[PDB]
Amino acid sequence: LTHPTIVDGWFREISDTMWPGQAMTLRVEKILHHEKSKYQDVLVFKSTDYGNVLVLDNAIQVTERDEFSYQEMIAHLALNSHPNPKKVLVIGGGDGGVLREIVKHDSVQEAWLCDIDEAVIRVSKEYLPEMAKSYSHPKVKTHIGDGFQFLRDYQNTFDVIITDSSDPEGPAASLFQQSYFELLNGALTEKGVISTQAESMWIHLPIIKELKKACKEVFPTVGYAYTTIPTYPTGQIGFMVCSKDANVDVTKPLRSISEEEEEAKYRYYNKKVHEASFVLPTWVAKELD
Amino acid sequence: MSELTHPTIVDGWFREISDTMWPGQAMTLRVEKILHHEKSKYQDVLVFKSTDYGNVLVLDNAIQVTERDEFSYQEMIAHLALNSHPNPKKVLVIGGGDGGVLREIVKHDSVQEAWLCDIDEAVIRVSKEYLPEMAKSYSHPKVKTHIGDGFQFLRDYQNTFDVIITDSSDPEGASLFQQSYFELLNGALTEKGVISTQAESMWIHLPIIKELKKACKEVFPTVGYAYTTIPTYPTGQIGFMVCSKDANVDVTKPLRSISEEEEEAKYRYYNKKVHEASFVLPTWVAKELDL
Repeated sequence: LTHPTIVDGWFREISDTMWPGQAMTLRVEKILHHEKSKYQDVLVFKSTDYGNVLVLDNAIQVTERDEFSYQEMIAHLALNSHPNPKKVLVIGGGDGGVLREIVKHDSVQEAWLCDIDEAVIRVSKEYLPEMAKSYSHPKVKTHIGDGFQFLRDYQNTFDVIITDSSDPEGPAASLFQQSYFELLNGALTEKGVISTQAESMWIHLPIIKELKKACKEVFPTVGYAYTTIPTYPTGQIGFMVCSKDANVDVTKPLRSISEEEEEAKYRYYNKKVHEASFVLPTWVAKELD
Repeated sequence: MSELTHPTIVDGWFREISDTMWPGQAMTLRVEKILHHEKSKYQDVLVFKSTDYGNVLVLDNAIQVTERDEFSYQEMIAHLALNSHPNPKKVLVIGGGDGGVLREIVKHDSVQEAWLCDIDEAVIRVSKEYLPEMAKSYSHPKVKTHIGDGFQFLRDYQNTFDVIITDSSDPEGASLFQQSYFELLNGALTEKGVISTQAESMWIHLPIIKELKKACKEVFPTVGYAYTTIPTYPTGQIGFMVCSKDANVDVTKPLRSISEEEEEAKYRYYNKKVHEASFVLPTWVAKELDL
């Protein structure tokens, strides 16, 4: 097989808008799958050093080697900021990774996925088995469809909502951030928590500042956290973590487990990392104050 | 060929490649113009203007600094060490040819002398021309430079330095970070002396970090591993060993600090909270480094 992103045995992800003037490249052992779904270009290749790689519309989504950092941080930052999460939703979690993290929490009764593209779920089951094993968990429920319409049908339903979806970055996304957070707010229960993929503070601090402002218009409790991902450009990405409960501090874990069971359950997240992930470099902290 | 050319730059992009040290991945930077290329007695020296990260210094095909993001490394390697000493007056940097670490060192009032020892005059000369916001430190009155190999320098200055920072063009790397290198540093330090050394990224070289930590613990009673994020380095980060000869200091929490207002005036990455956070490691790393 061939793919435009793969030349002379190396995958390259480039974006003049997302990451101006820098790229990430990964050595390709073999292309495993390429299809055009009803929604997007779907590429899977086996990399030589990071396991299988899922690429959607030419942007890396996960590699098997380092996916756990993102999945764990976006999920457990939010779940451990709710006193007793019973119904949880991930929007855009087709690869199964966030669902895998959700069902680690015993209190959870239902782990919902809302994703638009069945093709992503199908290829993740075949090529990302350590992520998509979550689909065999009894608590997992999958809705195929538009996330925005699901949220209207399920007002005051979810204790935690996780948006596992690239932060749109144009002037259109900028103006509609607040509208999207208000949509999430309506689907949350009274102390509901959200975590949303944001941006890397090294390259898009102005977008993060905008996201923080939009979040504060909707939620009384707003924080920005980040995690490191060696295959993502700049090497990290951030998350907005917000709660409808004015009384919670999302920057210190409301709930935690013993260090022994953290070591059995998590490879990146723990109660100390939870706090450290909101500790930002001086120039970022000052700009977001 | 009237235009400058370099094997690391293909079709207008610099590629950060090493089949040995980060196999199968390469960060790349778009090049505006190649500015300088020479071969010194010791290494290949390349400078280019990137389109989005300013000027870039590359040594033996490995990126060293870009003007846009160099402050993360320089601040963290310097201030993690300096703020772990109660009153550092004489400081040494080994291999800090770009001048960035010196620039951070001289921000501390207590420092009276900031020595640099580098083998390669070429790096200093090129840095003064192409990295002005780093090499401005060379004109600071506290700064003294010695051109030469750091072993003979350290052997000649025992019980002399309160802090020694090792900033080589690669984390060794010429991986002379055996226990004997740390013993040599131990002797050049004063009785509560502190070292910081470039280590490895925990995403790709955790077994080397564990070995480095064991070797440091053979020499120093107080040893910690911290990291910082660098958007143009492989994996986007690198770690540091921070050690003290004083068993009664905790390097993982800042012994000394300045007010938050002064921090915002002087530092762009480091601060007293980041100091503590930089030793908080992801679970798989922390578990392995406590083993």
